[PDB]
Amino acid sequence: NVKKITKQLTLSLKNPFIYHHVVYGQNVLPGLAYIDIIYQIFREHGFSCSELQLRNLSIYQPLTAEQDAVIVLNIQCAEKKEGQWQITAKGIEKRDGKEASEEKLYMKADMHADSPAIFEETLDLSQIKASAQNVVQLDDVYEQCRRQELVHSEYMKAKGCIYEEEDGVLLELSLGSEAMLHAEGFMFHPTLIDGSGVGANHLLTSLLKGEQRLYLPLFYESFSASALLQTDCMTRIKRSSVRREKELIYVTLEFFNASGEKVAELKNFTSKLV
Repeated sequence: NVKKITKQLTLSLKNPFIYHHVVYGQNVLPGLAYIDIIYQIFREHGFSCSELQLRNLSIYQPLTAEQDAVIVLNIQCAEKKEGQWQITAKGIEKRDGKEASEEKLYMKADMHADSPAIFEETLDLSQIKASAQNVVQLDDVYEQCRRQELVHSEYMKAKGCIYEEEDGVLLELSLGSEAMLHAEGFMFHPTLIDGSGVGANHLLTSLLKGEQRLYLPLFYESFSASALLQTDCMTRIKRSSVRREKELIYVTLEFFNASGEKVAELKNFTSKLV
């Protein structure tokens, strides 16, 4: 029924992800929020998350807003071949200040309607905790972010802790009380997904060789999901998936429900040094 889907978003400091996510003092839509954005759009046209695979998402620049400026973000999904959409998100900044500015490319991606997303992997969660060598509370990791001038507050700060071992990390993530109140309308909650990125970056620390400049999202190879991630998740990051190559870091995020079943994966989440 759809060949061309468009959605216009008005992004400003009224948006709680932008207001509560500050990078080198600028309010920024977390790049990991695009997953929710895109899956909302297809859902509105009848697609279940399990029908789709998001592929080759690229971020061209951060989506930033200051003061009262509004970014009017036009998302077009165009069905190039059957079950294959090219997505582009381009925005114009409206203010006063000075009125509408020139159109900028923020993100592009592909969405494939082929293939149902199914996962067989399960985990014995308690076991994994019991075998943990150290537990890091997540507030302490957000403490470190703030020292590197990345500041999540309130709605944007996940709750939980990181279970560390030689082989990887397990992130026990849930919404804070303010975001929890509104979790029901999300598909892949940006706080859960961003928090998982923050956990990944904590496992990358040794490979970072003391570097303090932030790494922002650049590229996602794929995202696939058999169920929504709304209130909580268990995220595993395997050391074998994480690497640094000069200016670029790579990780693979595996999402599990509270019962331990694998329900999503972000493969080769790539970020780039600022």
